[PDB]
Amino acid sequence: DEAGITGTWYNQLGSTFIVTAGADGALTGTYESAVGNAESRYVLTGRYDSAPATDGSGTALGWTVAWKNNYRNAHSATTWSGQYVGGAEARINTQWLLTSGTTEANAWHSTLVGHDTFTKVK
Amino acid sequence: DEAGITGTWYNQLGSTFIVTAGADGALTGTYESAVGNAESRYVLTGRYDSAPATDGSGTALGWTVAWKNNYRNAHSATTWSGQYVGGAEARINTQWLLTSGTTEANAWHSTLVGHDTFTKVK
Amino acid sequence: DEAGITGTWYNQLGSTFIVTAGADGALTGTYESAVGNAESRYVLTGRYDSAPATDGSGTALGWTVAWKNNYRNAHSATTWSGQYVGGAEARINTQWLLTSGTTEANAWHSTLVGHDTFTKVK
Amino acid sequence: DEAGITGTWYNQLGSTFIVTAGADGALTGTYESAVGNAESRYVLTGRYDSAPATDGSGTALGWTVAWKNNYRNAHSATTWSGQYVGGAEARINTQWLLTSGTTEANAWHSTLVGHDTFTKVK
Ligand SMILES: [Rh+]
Ligand SMILES: [Rh+]
Ligand SMILES: [Rh+]
Ligand SMILES: [Rh+]
Repeated sequence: DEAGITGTWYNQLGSTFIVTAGADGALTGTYESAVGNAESRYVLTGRYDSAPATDGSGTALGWTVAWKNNYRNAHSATTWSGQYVGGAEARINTQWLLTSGTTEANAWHSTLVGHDTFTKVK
Repeated sequence: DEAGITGTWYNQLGSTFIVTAGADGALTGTYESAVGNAESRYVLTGRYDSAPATDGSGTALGWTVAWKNNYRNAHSATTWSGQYVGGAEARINTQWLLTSGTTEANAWHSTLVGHDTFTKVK
Repeated sequence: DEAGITGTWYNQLGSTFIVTAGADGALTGTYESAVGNAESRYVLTGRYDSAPATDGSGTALGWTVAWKNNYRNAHSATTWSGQYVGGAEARINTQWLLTSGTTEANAWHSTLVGHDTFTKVK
Repeated sequence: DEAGITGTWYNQLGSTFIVTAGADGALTGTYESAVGNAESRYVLTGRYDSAPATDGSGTALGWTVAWKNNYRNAHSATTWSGQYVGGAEARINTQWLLTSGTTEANAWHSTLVGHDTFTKVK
């Protein structure tokens, strides 16, 4: 699914996910969030299953963004975990965990969870 | 926290997380799971905040493993999202999302969630 | 939002959520899942904020179903946590955690996570 | 596990979970959080598997607290999903989702996730 995954994706928030899928299972690229303490692109890296089943199942993958770049630092990191579904209207359906650096006393409050769906159009 | 993070970590399941933290915010290394459809090491990649706050807060980070290697393929990927806490007994406290590739009809059933704590000893 | 919440809702899977919102903040009713090890209705109980903000924010709520009834027992329980959004096309947007009873050795594998959106029509 | 579950539990934060397990699978009681926008007891309700497997597996359960009482309203609700494990040192191991009522524009930011372990002593 190297061809399928590689390219520019957009989620329901208007965020922009630009990713290259390597033959070796690597995901590399940049993320631009439309919301939160973020601006411009952030480096991302991740992994996908480069030899998925051939039974109609999606392709498992994930990636991470640490929310620091040359412009801003939000002292947090999000990971997206999901699968790529090919075909007519390709999608990457994910759930994500956003952890902010906290003191021990506030750690119970450290992690947001949500879900993003990415498509090739937006 | 480049020095702090880099090295060998172990979680409560006996899994082994071997990671190098780069000056540029990169996480690279290998993961060996003690449970599940897995054996030997898998490539991981991720990101950490390379300029965290100086107020006692932890350092945000995350990484991804796609569960394919030269031995096995589980058609799944886990992402860990959490923070590194330095000091006397350093810890990386995470929550994780494990997504398996599924058909659309089974997608509701695609994602496990849990939490792992990593320490420098085990 | 007692009036708004009370009634029959349906999610994207075709499941049926029948709920009564009490003046005291109680949620009571029945759930019928369209997927998984389930058939017919299961008792649910839960809670909602009976005095929400008046600033356009949604109404926080949650409920639990244990997957045992007179027909089947799946030895599991799901909790939905989310908010009710009123207006033209009312919605209850949730994320859920489905925990299966496991042995200690399999506990890492005990919990599924996902998201369901409920509307008054389907 | 009616006998096992019923009683007073405490988590790692010092919160107090007081619960009665009914023969019909009901959970009823009160929760007192040691952290966050909360004070004194809040009503809880939930469900547990009243006929669990007899193979060493834990007992699935869940409950909800809406964070409104006679003293405070935080416009939020937490659901705990997990399992009760009996024996020498009984535990209820959970993961939780805390949803705050938000505007649509802030909904991506609505839900915290974490994990609490409850024991009979603290
Ligand atoms: Rh969705
Ligand atoms: Rh923990
Ligand atoms: Rh959605
Ligand atoms: Rh734990």
